[PDB]
Amino acid sequence: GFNFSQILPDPSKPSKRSFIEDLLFNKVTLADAGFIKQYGDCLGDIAAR
Amino acid sequence: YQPYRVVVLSFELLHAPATVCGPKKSTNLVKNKCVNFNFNGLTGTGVLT
Ligand SMILES: *[C@@H]1O[C@H](CO)[C@@H](O[C@@H]2O[C@H](CO)[C@@H](O)[C@H](O)[C@H]2NC(C)=O)[C@H](O)[C@H]1NC(C)=O
Repeated sequence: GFNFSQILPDPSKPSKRSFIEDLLFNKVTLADAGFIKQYGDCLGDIAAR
Repeated sequence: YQPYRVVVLSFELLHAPATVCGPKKSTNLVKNKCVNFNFNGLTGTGVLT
């Protein structure tokens, strides 16, 4: 009778994240990003500020 | 006590567009490759766009 559906992963996503885990991912916003392969970027563009 | 003749020069440096310049011949304008440059005494190295 216990229902662990919201904390176990679901296969429909392309990751093994559950319903609480991607709620937790979309609340930690970043003051600066990490790596988006921004090295092709920042060269020759105008949106490099 | 013999008289001396004095000239005093005075100028700003790298503030605004310039009028008095130096005896140097220009070149063309190459883009999108790492070159040195010289814009009115301002040196540097990089890529123009
Ligand atoms: C465990 O809880 C979840 C969430 O309440 C249940 O998922 C729901 O299932 C019904 C099917 O009758 C759907 O209509 C709802 O849309 C589902 N909710 C969500 C948020 O997806 C799940 O059925 C429960 N497990 C059991 C065995 O009852």
